[PDB]
Amino acid sequence: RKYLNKLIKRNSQNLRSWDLEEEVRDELEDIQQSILKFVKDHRYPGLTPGLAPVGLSDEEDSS
Amino acid sequence: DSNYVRTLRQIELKKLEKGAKQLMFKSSGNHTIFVDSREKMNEFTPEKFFNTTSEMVNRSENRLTKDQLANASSIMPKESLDKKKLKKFKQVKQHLQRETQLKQVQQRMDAQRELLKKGSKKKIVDSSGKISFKWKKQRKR
Amino acid sequence: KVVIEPHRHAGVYIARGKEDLLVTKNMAPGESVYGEKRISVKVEYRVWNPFRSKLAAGIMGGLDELFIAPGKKVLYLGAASGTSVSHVSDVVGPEGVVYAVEFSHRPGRELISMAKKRPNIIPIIEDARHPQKYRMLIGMVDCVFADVAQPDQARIIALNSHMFLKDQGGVVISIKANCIDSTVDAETVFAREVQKLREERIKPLEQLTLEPYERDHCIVVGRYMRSG
Amino acid sequence: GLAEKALKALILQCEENPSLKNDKDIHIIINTGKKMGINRDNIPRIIPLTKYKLFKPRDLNILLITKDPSALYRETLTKDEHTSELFKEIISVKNLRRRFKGSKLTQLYKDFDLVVADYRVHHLLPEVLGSRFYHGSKKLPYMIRMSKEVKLKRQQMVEKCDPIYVRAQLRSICKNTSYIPNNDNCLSVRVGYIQKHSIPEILQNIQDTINFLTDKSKRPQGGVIKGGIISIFVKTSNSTSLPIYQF
Amino acid sequence: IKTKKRKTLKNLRKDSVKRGKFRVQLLSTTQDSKTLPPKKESSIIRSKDRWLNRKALNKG
RNA sequence: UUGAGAGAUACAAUUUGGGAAGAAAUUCCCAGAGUGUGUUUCUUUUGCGUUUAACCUGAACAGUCUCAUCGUGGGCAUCUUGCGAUUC
Repeated sequence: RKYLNKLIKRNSQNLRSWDLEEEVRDELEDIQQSILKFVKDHRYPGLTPGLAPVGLSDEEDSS
Repeated sequence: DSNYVRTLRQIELKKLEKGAKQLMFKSSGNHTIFVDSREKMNEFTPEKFFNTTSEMVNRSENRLTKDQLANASSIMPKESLDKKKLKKFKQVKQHLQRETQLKQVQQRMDAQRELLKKGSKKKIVDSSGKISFKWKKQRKR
Repeated sequence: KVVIEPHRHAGVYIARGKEDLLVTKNMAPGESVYGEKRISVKVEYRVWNPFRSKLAAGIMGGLDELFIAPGKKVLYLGAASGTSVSHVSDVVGPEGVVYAVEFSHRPGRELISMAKKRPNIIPIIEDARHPQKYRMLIGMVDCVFADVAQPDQARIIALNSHMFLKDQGGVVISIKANCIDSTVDAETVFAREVQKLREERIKPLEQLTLEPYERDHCIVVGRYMRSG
Repeated sequence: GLAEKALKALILQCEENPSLKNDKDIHIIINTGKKMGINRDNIPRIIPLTKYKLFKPRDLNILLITKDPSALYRETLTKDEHTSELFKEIISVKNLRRRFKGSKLTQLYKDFDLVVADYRVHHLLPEVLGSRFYHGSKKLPYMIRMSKEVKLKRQQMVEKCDPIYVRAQLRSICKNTSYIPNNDNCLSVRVGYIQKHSIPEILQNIQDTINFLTDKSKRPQGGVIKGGIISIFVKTSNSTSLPIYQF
Repeated sequence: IKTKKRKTLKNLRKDSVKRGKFRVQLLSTTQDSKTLPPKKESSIIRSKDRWLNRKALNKG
């Protein structure tokens, strides 16, 4: 039964690989639901380059 | 100004439903199969019932039998077919977001155009600040 | 150019080009009857799209045993202006005669003017609650599909299918909960309708929710045994 | 490798050479093969030092330049007791232009060891604060936010000054070092000090600096050096550029 | 341990499992459908019961 | 803070099942489900306190006269910098 089942699997891999969306499984589902239904400043473009990343030690160390 | 905006809006609306005509929407419903016995209830597997492979079962647009199981003409379709199919969805989405933007644009001068005609106007103000206009109850002859 | 692929149901195909569609082989060449696109690939075809055809949503959602077959007779219950009766003519071929019933006059003028072009379809313009009123036409249609929207869907099937259907035949029915109750859950409506069909010597096979095209709709298929 | 040896001879001569008796800061400079395309603005992007803190903010003279009304900017940060013993003096930008002008910017440079301004009026700074500050990056004006809330399009600016979060920025900005991006390859960062700590402390300060600058992820604050670093050269402000990491 | 015992009773008394996306319902017998009246449902009888026994009239 | 019911499920438990190679075990393409601990949204059981709420309406914007709409002029770039929308 290995000869007939391999031919069925060969036709199955011919269609399922060529009629799917592997990397587009998320975007073509989010856009289909829409069809059927680091701080950024507005005016100063130098906000995100120069700001200090505040850590927990910077909020706690009273020193 | 009101005629031009609705003409662009109805252009994008007609291209939307024309864009929905040749597009494909996959269905994921509650496809349920009734059974007559408890012994067939707990031995059920869709690969057993549809007598086909697992990757063939989950696709709903077609589910071919193993008897019916006995490609790349759109060449390199692993990046060409899925992106171009996504681009038709993207164009319909750009049809929709342009249309609902033109709907909000049209309504904003249509309230302005009806503000100029006649009657006793009265400017009401919402507590959130959204202004509107409520009119007197005068029957225009 | 377009890669073609036959469906699990015979007689209906899927055109897998760069865009994807569900497509049927034409019977009337060079004639669309409500403005539908086509692919000639040779044999000229015709497209479906489920947003106005409630059978097409049942096809696209995945139907296990479409009793509409490419050599079988189909009773179209509720022929809404030939928008899908012309489609089931393309999927059964010139082999079995497809019967269409309707009440209203606006679909009736569209049915007769389109059944002039199509010899597969014969239109009946009489009430579907009275199968004796058109008893002079049908004997054991090979399957029946219903798309009626009058709140006796179970009775209008049990009246027609008890004497116009082949034994061990298939019965299809489109039921929507907005017609019948429109105030409870949809699943309890369809649970009511399958026990309604169970009392009429019909074993319900499959029910499918038609969610992305027709909200609050359904398609029930099943076998019908041992009368008529 | 030999980075410990290079820092050893640099530390030994800087307390011995009469010319190098006064420079107390240590710089590594980076020359790359390709030129990074972003031209030299005057907003210093800062980088963290994940293990060893450089300076704690209670040993540096800190000048803040604020907005023109400057009432609650002055009032809240002086009477919060999170920042009350932190800021040296607070000046509005219009009053800074009017009061400190001429040769008094030199004594403002000498007396006050660090300058920081809000993101509102930092671009207006170099024409009122002088070209003496913009000779390198010793007293380049650093960056602080003030409100911890954003402004969208057509929204009215709601004025707020939270002292705890701006104190945590000065904690986050004095504990480490900063880079200013340049058009050509040669950029210099001031890592470590001669007497704040020692050679193994500077060595991992070097390693955390080159780890952040060569990060191919984390683009807008970190993805500045592209490809690979050709070499790095440790120096003081007046010494020679001692070589390490030849390839 | 009897909390697990009636949990198992709910397991054999259930008649609908959701095999993946698909669902399967068990069909009851024809003799029980014809020779027995249908169940009352809780929404129609409790609407009458707590209306009659509402606290606006001092029952009890 | 209850009595259960219905799930997306986050970790683990051998499985159930189609295909392939596993001579002997594996293991892959996978398709799920079940169980415990999670974490949970909603339905009713539950006791006390409270019979008032919410919205609309009548002749209900306007002598500090108000509202449109087009223009003009000046502020706010240390930024309501202004959408066929309303920056003041």
